[PDB]
Amino acid sequence: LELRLKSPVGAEPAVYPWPLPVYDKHHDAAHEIIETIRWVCEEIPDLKLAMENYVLIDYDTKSFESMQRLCDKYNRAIDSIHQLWKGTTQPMKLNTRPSTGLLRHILQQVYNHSVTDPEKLNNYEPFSPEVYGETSFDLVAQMIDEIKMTDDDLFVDLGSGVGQVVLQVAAATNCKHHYGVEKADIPAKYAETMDREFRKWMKWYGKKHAEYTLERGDFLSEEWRERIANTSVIFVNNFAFGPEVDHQLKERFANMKEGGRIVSSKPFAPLNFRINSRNLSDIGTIMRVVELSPLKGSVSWTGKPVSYYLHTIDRTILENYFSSLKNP
Ligand SMILES: C[S@@+](CC[C@H](N)C(=O)[O-])C[C@H]1O[C@@H](n2cnc3c(N)ncnc32)[C@H](O)[C@@H]1O
Repeated sequence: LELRLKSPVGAEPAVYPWPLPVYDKHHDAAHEIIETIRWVCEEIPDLKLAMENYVLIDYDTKSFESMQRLCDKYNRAIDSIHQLWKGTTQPMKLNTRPSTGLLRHILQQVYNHSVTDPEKLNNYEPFSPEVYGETSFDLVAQMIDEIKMTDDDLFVDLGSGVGQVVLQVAAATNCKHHYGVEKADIPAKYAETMDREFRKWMKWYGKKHAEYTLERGDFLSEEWRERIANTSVIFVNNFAFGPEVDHQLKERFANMKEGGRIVSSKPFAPLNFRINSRNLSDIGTIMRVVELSPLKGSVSWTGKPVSYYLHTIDRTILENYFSSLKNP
C-alpha cells in the first residue's frame, strides 16, 4: 500500500508508504504531501487553476482513501498539464531557482527524509566545539539578501552540520562553488543523505541549484589553511567554538584577500576596535566588523534578539594607521 505524487517535470514520482510516517511533533508525511501539492501549484498556474475544482478540504490526514483521492486529483491534473505542454502552451522554465517560499518547503522535506533520528544530533560532548545548533532558515535568508554574491565568489560553511545552510545558499545564489565541512560523524553522516535527497527533490520540482560539496573534515587542518585563504565568503556559527578555536580561525582569516567576508554568530574582533600601538597584531587591524540587523521578533535563549556579524577584510584600515604615523 502507498501514495504517489508525480513530478511536474517527469522525474520519478515520489512514493509514500502507508500509514504515513511522523517526523516530529509538528511535522508528518501527510502534511508534507499536502504542502508539496500546494507548492507545485505555485510553480504552475494552470495546475493551481485545476486544483481549485471541488477540493473543498474533504480530506483528512487519517484516511488512506481520502489522501489517495487528493494525490490522484493532483496526479490527473499533472497529466493534463503535461499534455498541455505537448500542445502550444509553453513548458515551465527548467533552469530557474526556487522562490524563497518553495525553498523553505524543500529544505523542510529534505531534512525530514534525511535526519531520521533528530535526537542523535544532541549526542555531542557538551561544553565543546562539537556543540550542535542550527541557524534558522530566515537568518540564512537574511545573509543571502544582505551579503550579495556572484559567480566570482566561493562560499564555505565551516562546521556545516547536516549541511542545510550550504544547501539553502547553493539554491539561492550563483557562486562558483559552495562547500560545507563538518567534523562530527553523526551530522556528517546525515549530510550524505541530505545531499542525495536535496539533489533528488530539486530535480523533482525542476529547480536549479549552484555547485556545492558537503565534506567530512576538520577545518583546522593543514589542507584547510589554504582553502580558507581562497574563500571569499565564509559562514561560521562559532557561538560555542570557544577562545582557542576562534583564535585559530583568526590566524587563518588573516590570509584572506581584500573584500573577503565572514559572517558569524560571535564576532572575531571588537566592534569598537581602535587601532593603536598595542594592538598591531590584532585581526581587527585588517577588517571591518558590523552587526547585522536583527530580524523583527527573534528572541534567542539570552532573551535578546539573535545576532550575527559581518566581517570584511579591509587592509586599508592598517595602511592608514601607518600613514597617520608618518605625520602629524
Ligand atoms: C552550531 S553547529 C553548525 C550548524 C550549521 N552550520 C548551521 O549553521 O546551522 C557547529 C558545527 O561545528 C562543527 N565543528 C567544530 N569544530 C570543527 C572543526 N574543527 N572542523 C569541522 N567542523 C567543526 C561541529 O561538529 C558542529 O556541528
